[PDB]
Amino acid sequence: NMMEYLLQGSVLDHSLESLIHRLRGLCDNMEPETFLDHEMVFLLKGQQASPFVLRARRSMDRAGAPWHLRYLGQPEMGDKNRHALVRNCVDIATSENLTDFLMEMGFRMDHEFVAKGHLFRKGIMKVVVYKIFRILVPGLSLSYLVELSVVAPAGQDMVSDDMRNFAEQLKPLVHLEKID
Amino acid sequence: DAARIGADAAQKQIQSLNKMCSNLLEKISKEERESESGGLRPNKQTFNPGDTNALVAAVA
Repeated sequence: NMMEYLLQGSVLDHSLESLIHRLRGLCDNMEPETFLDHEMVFLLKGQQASPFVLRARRSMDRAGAPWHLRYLGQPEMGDKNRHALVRNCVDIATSENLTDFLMEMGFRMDHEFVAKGHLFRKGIMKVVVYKIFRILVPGLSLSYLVELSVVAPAGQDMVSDDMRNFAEQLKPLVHLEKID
Repeated sequence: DAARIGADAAQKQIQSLNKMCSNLLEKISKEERESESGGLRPNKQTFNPGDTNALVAAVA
């Protein structure tokens, strides 16, 4: 039923102020904040030959927040000049229940990654800046990521033009686009 | 009088000295213009999203 319009964003590692101040100023929110979490992709597909990803992104800096998981894949060919995303389906989880259910039903951890950066929001949009590290479980590619994403029901792709205009607003700093 | 003072230092020598000073000033100005003409363009610098885009994270 629901859908998504997640757009990919990649800025140089040194260009940080021109992004943080512009996003804090143009139109995001009042009183911004940050975050920290690590993702755990999984896959359980024996004969179907379609590994379904289950990102159990748990916020390590959160006070027992649920392991909000999302399923994304199979980008729909809409050709609406949008972020070229697919339908999304969020799913909350309990404390250590994601790993528990992954072990019960049977899953294979494809990889593990951690993220850390600042947070931003919008009206019907959402942009996030963070940095990915490559380290063991106890604790980088030198490239930040602007996570301009939209998650909403199908509707009529009205938010696509708004997201395109918002990206054109931040054109002097970055240049968002789709991905394969 | 047409010079108000002197005979050898009259309007002739005054005009000669003024022309010499004007030639020196014009040479200085031409040198300054030739030195300033070297400016090609205000080449600023910004982020490089062209590489990090393909280098962005993925399922890999």
